[PDB]
Amino acid sequence: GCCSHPACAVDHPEIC
Amino acid sequence: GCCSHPACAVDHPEIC
Amino acid sequence: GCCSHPACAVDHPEIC
Amino acid sequence: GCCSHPACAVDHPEIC
Amino acid sequence: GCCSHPACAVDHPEIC
Amino acid sequence: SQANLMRLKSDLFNRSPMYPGPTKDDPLTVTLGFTLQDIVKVDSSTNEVDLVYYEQQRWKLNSLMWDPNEYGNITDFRTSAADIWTPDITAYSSTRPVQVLSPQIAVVTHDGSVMFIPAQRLSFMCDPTGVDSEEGVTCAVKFGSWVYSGFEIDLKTDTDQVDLSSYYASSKYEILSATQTRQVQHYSCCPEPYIDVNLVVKFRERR
Amino acid sequence: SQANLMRLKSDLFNRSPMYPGPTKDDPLTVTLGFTLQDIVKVDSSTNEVDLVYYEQQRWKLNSLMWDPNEYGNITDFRTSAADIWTPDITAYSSTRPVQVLSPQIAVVTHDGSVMFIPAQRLSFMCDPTGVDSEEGVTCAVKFGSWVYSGFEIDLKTDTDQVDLSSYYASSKYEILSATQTRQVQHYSCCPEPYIDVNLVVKFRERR
Amino acid sequence: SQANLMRLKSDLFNRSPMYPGPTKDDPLTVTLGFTLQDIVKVDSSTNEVDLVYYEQQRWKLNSLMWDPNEYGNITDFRTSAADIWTPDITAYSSTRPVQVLSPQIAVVTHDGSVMFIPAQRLSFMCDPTGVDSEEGVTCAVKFGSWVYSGFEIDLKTDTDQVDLSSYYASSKYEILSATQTRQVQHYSCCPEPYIDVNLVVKFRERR
Amino acid sequence: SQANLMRLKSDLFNRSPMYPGPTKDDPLTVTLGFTLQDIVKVDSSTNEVDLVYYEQQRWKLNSLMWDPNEYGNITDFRTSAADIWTPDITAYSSTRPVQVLSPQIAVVTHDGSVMFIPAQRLSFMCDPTGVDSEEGVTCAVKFGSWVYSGFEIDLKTDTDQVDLSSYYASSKYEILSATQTRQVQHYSCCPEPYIDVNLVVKFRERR
Amino acid sequence: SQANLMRLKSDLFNRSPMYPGPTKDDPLTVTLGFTLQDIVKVDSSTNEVDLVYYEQQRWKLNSLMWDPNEYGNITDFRTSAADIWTPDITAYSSTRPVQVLSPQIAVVTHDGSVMFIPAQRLSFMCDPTGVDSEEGVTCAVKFGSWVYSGFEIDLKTDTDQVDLSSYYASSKYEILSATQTRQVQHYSCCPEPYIDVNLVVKFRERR
Repeated sequence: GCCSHPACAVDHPEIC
Repeated sequence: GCCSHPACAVDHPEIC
Repeated sequence: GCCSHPACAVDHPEIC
Repeated sequence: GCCSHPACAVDHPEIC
Repeated sequence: GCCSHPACAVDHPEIC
Repeated sequence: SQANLMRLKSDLFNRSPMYPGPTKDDPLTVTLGFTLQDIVKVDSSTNEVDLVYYEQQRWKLNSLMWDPNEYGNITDFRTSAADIWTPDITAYSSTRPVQVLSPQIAVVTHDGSVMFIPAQRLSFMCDPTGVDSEEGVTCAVKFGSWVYSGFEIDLKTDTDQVDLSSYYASSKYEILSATQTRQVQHYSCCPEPYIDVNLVVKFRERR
Repeated sequence: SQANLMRLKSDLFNRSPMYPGPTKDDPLTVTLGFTLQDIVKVDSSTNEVDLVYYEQQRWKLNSLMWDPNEYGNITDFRTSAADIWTPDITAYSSTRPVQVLSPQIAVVTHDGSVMFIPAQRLSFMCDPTGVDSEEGVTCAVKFGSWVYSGFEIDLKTDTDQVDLSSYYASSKYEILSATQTRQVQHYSCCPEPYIDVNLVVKFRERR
Repeated sequence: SQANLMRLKSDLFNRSPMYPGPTKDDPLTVTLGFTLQDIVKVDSSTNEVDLVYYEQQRWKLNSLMWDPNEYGNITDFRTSAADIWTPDITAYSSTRPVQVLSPQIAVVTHDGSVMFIPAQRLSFMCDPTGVDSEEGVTCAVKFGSWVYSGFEIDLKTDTDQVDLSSYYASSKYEILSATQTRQVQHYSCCPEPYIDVNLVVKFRERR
Repeated sequence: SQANLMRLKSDLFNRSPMYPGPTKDDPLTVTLGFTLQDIVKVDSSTNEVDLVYYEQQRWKLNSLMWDPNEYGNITDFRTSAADIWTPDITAYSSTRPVQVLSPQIAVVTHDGSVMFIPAQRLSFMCDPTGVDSEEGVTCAVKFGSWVYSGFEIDLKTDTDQVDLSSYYASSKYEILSATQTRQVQHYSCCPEPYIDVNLVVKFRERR
Repeated sequence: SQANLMRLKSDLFNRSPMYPGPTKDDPLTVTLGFTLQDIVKVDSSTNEVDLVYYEQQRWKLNSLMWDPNEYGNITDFRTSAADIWTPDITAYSSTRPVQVLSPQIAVVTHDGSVMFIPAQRLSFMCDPTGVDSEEGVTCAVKFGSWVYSGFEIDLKTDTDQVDLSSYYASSKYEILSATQTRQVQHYSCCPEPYIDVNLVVKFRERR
């Protein structure tokens, strides 16, 4: 559920 | 007249 | 048509 | 008086 | 009751 | 050739002074066209109505000409309109400051031509009474230069029909007609033409 | 051609320091004129009323003089109002910050005269009770300098009648009269004249 | 070592001119994905709906490459979104200019990668009538470039499912479905693709 | 003449470093005085009331001194308040950001003293219950420095009576009393004075 | 001695490149604390609640250290928060952009720690249903970095009780509890801690 919180999406273009 | 439309008033301080 | 969506009209002043 | 209008009040810091 | 008024809080990081 | 476009933008913008505006011996022609997108709100308590439209403006500066061969055969480019001079074209009966809804980015061609289409939301003076009707109401707003007369800036329309092909299908108001008529005003006082484009729209709520 | 106007603009704005404002020993007189365009909204729960008008401001600066011989016979030009010093004529009983509806571009002519016409929307203190009636109500708002006395800024009106020839015909309020009266006020404490222009307008809703 | 990163920020941004935008001889691909957060307000008298959402956009540009061991192993960093070129993804049926709820900070990677996720609240055209039924309403607003065609900016969506895992649990509206589908458009006049991504959402009041 | 004032503006503003603010070893005293102009709006559903007032502030800086004989007998001048350091007197119980109603233009004298009178509209916390009564409500808001304590900024009032002599005669509320008192505050923990000015105003409708 | 603080301000801000933000190799710890002042407005038609609070944020940086003996025994100073790098804490469920109620001025001490307390008004998602029961309602907002994960910015609260000793006695809603609890959240995909401080407030209309 990473792609819903922006601090996560930016650290992981690998996934999101 | 002329003195009601500012594009006219500035070109004619003689008048407005 | 084209002249209704601005990304089209700027690429075609020929028409719009 | 004078101290109620700002254009007057700054000219007279003596009073206002 | 210093820590609720920001002028007091900044002078005193020890406490607030 | 990204280098080549770096080079042309740099030869046209930090090189020469700001173009200082049209004058009477080097006049200029601004072409206007409106595509109307929605009547969002009418207000019966103030007689002001709110529009969303794209205002397409076009002109041509010799100060922006260039030869494509000298700049890698390139023919146009995009720039923030803040990098370029823009015309003075204002709504004459506006009732609050306009809201720009889109980026403001111009297109320039090697011809020296500029196109610029900001989307705007405008409130303007208009009595709505009769919008509840079959017959509808008619509103008008004029656009024109605010400091230049007809002797330095000319206005022109490519067509008299406002483009409605992107108007909101579920608006609260139907459009019965929409016109772009440019008009001339002379006065007794003075030779000079005073030029405007008159936006005329007849509309109705939905039955 | 354009070179000549780039050249005179460059000699007037890049060379000299900024004009530092009028003093007792070199004062200045500003002439005011209002063109009233619509009484937009009245609010009985707070007694504030909203106006849209043109304010014609005009003054003369020696530092903006120039000789046309030197500049290809050029006699006037338009420029951004940010490029020149402008007066601090401000509404004295406004209730919100004023909204500019137009470009702010002044015209400068070789004698050093500048005319400047911002279209504005203003909220100011006015009790409306009685707008219903056939008498109408009367509102007044004074304009004047906010820091300069009469010894440094003089105000002057060319007419006492507010120009109503472009009032929105189908507004929500009928204009019955509109005057721009110039007023001087002294105080006991103090030598200085204090000058303001009193805009008084009498109006009622349509019927 | 902050030193190693300050040196790389200076070597990418200070002494080369800013990237001049996509061209046709080097186009670019922007990927959009919406995390929808709340249907805040619906207005039946104007047919406008207000959305609060995160718009995550990602594109790629050569002017941002470096290899990490030449700057002490760094492969990503964050910078102000103003320090770098951004695409001009704008809603096409917006009615008020967007307000950002979030900081505008991008993260950029050694391969040249930028990702940027602004939170925004958007007003856009949508007819709500029928929202308080069990069926619901559907609204659509498309996003896309405002000045570039498909030959210069192409859009991709990573999924067709907008992320609903962060919708406000106690909102005033259920969401039934919500899509981010890419659409391409030709016109007869013209070869070029015009590409946008359409956000479609089906929602209803909360029983 | 003006040459002499341009020269005095130049010798004070670019040729010196920014004033860094008062310290403990050089405290500073700003004197406050309020002239209340109108209670515009009461909001009983939220307990916030909106004021229009003049805030007259005055302080003395040694960095603004000059000898009149060396600048053509000039003894005072005005400059935009952006050109000089200003104190950080803030409303403590405000609920919106204040709106500036006037130009912000200060007067500074050869003494190094500065007077600055911005007109503001402020919304702040107040329970209006009891206004419809004949004894009315009384509201209060405190002003003071927001980061400096009493040891660096002291506040002072020249009088404890708020100046009402230009209160709007046909406003929606009347004032029974209006006082501006300085307050000292010590805490259990701490050495420093905490200084504020408490303006408490007692008001009622018009019946 | 102000010469000594101008010299120190000039040496910390003019000499050096701006701190480029925290990294995984050199992380940073921000301490947050909320002082709650008023629940100003709730509306059940949109489930938005408006708070006015001071959020005290505090962090320490090596690049802002200085030795007092090399600067005339100076220990701390005030600077506008624009002069320094500031963190990215942001409300995660905001609905309109926050309104700053206070000056934005930080104070920095010789160890390099900086404290900064902006007063704010925030609208955020909260369903008020039950506010005039007695059980009251509970609302929550999380704040955190908008881009930096736990490995680069840590959050920490010195107390878990939101400071109410300055809550408006006569507001129209009243706080039953108010807590600032720090939370960490991991997800499977990803090593990194993602951390927030969660503001929970329980409130009710006047009994």
